[PDB]
Amino acid sequence: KVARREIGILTTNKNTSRTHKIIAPANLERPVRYIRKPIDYTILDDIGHGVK
Amino acid sequence: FRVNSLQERVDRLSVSVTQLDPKEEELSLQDITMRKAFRSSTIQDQQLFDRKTLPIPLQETY
Repeated sequence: KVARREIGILTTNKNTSRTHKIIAPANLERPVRYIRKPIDYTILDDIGHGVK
Repeated sequence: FRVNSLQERVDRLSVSVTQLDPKEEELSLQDITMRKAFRSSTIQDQQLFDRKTLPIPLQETY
């Protein structure tokens, strides 16, 4: 115990951890279906000083 | 005799060791500089046949 106390002074925690190579997200991205919708020139009207 | 002398010597050493504290025990280099190294007994028996070792019975026959 005396010997270990003497060398303990010269030590500090070696912050090492262990994880997985790949960690998937909790919720995988949902496949969004394609739906055709016409060009709309009003979608920016509420951004900044818009003009209706 | 020796047994009793040793037993009491063992008993109080068993107590001294209890009081040992690693947290406070400090080491000094004066043991290596100012204090002799431990030496175990080096007694060797010799001249086993001096007249003084002659058993009484044989002494009387002598």
